Amino acid sequence: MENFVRTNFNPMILERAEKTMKEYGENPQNEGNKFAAISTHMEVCFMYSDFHFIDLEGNTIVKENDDDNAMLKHRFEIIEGQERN
Amino acid sequence: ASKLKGENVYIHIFSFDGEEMATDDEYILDEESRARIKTRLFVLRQELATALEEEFSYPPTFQRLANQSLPPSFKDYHQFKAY
Amino acid sequence: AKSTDEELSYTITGDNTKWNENQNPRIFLAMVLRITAGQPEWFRDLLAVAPIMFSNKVAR
Amino acid sequence: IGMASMLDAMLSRARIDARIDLESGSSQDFSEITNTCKAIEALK
Amino acid sequence: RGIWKTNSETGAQQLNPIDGPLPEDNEPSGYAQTDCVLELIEGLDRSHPGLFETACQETIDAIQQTRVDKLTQGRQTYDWTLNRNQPAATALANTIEVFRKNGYKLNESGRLIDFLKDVLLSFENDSMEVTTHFQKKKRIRDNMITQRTIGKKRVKLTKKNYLIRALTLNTMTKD
RNA sequence: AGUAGUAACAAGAGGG
RNA sequence: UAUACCUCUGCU
Repeated sequence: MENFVRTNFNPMILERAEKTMKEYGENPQNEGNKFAAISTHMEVCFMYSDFHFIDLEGNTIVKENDDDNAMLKHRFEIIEGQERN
Repeated sequence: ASKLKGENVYIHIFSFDGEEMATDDEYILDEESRARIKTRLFVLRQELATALEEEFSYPPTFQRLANQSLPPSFKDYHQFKAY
Repeated sequence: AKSTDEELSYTITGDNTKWNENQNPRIFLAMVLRITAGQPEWFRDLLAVAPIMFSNKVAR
Repeated sequence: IGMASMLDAMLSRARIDARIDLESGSSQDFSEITNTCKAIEALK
Repeated sequence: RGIWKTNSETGAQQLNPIDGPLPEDNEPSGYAQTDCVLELIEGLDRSHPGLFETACQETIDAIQQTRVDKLTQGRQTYDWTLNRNQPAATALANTIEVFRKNGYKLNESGRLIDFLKDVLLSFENDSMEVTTHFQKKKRIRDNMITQRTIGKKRVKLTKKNYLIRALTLNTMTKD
């Protein structure tokens, strides 16, 4: 449901879902199923990639702050959510 | 899989219930995150419980203009179109 | 090639006088409609616009 | 062909170009670029 | 010899000669006949099996695939915004900006037909808001002289006006 | 005056 | 009203 997703998900995922879904012609008011699906699909893409970095030695690590800063690199790149091009 | 065969893309399949299935059951992501995801997806399933075409048409102003344009002995653009 | 040996052939070097002044947008509407006969009505309507806009054209 | 803010398109690439130019190609330059990317993106 | 009628939306003395009386002299005449045209157009269809079919079909794919960009190409167009001729790229950009400043932004999609839709909707909004530019003169001091400078002035046009401006076709002498 | 030819040029606009 | 100057323009 439009209000259910807009209540249970954050502005970034809402805006990203609102973007990515606007391509075929459908919209969250009529086609809620795919809006929520893409929203959740997005949320998982976030949760999967967030907080995960790689060390200079080459080791995999997780952290709280999530601001990279030189000594660490993001382990996963988030392809989904960006523009097709 | 029977669609992504050939290309060696990593497939990870989750579910709202809790079960899980990745490619060859070699889970690259650490356990705490994969658990947290399965928590979020569970909370979503709980919350969810406790909670083509192509068209084009004349608007009035232009429709009247269409009705105006056509030959004499005709009243409507729809009528002339039908004729 | 299509004619017989016992036939005449004349050619006329031709110019139509006042070509544009005597061609009507209403007829263009008739044409565009008849050409599009049997096609989707959104496509039928979309093309029919220009003939109409021309039928109701004003000049500076 | 694209329906998106001209600046967003530039930023999104500005990140990955800056990243992959390091990842598989200095992190202080990378951080400097990402800092700038964010610094701008802050401004409305 | 045609039939005169005043247009509802314009008030223009519109003459209609089609299906009018048949002429009876060799002088130039515009009294064509719809049924006679349709007969020829039909015969043309008859003589070329499925020509109109593929012809339309190609136009369908064209229409569907055509971006708005394609309209920046081509000859100059009369810009109703400025009441002057302008290059297509600008004449379009102006119309889009005005459409945007008013309540029209389907073209934002990025496909010609969506822009093409807006044009038919724009005939509804009776009070169309357009920005004008005019020459004002300021006063400057030197370490005092007049100065020229351009200012902007918002104006709104009536249905009567915008509809006319949209149906307006500019004229020039061919050299 | 002259160019020109179905209407223009023979400077235009500004410091008014 | 006149006379000198000064700036912009040469398909817009």
